[PDB]
Amino acid sequence: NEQLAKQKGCMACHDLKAKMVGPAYKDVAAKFAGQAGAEAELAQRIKNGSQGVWGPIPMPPNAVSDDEAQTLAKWVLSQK
Amino acid sequence: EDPEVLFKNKGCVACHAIDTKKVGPAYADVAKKYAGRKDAVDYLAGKIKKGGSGVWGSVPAPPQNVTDAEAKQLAQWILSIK
Ligand code: HEC
Ligand code: HEC
Repeated sequence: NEQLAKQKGCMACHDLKAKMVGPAYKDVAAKFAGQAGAEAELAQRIKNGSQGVWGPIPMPPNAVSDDEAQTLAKWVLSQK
Repeated sequence: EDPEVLFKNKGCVACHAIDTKKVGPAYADVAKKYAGRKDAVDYLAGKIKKGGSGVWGSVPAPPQNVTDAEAKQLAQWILSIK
């Protein structure tokens, strides 16, 4: 069971559920830390889509305003 | 709006987590690979205890400090996950 697996250290290297289709936000934030233009860039990619950065599967556009996109971009980039 | 809320209501949550993936396969993916295979528990219990590499990548799994009975219990649990 989960408790035994936690106890024995297994969860340091394993999760229960498969990786999600897109990149983890801590990885996105770390890639862009200290990079000029990152909030703009990500806002654009959240709004308009992205492929080829993290894998073969595209992110489709999301229907967000330049405000919702900026908000989310800032929050993503703060994940540490 | 709060970002943790937009994360939820625009569907971002469906595709992104905060934390990075761990190095080994997810237990639900193990369960899927080995489903219906007669000797899967015994195979996994040995791997769990002794470690090994090559099945999921080049990264070797280290041996673990489990009894053979605990290794079997963990095997059975992992296979259970759907
Ligand atoms: C705590 C006792 C556990 C348990 C229950 C499991 N592990 Fe690991 N694991 C790691 C890596 C890199 C792999 C891939 C190895 C390969 O490519 O062959 C695995 C694999 C597994 C499996 C699947 C084995 C298979 O042959 O299909 C299973 C069932 C599994 N593990 C269970 C990495 C690690 C660790 C990194 C330091 C640690 C700790 C553990 N695993 C611990 C456990
Ligand atoms: C709801 C509005 C969101 C927000 C805030 C983000 N996503 Fe996604 N996303 C997905 C996939 C597969 C990728 C990788 C694409 C590639 O490999 O190029 C991404 C990528 C991202 C990023 C990083 C972009 C960059 O240029 O590095 C960011 C910040 C991001 N997303 C945020 C997959 C999906 C989804 C699957 C259907 C959905 C829904 C979302 N993402 C939604 C959002």
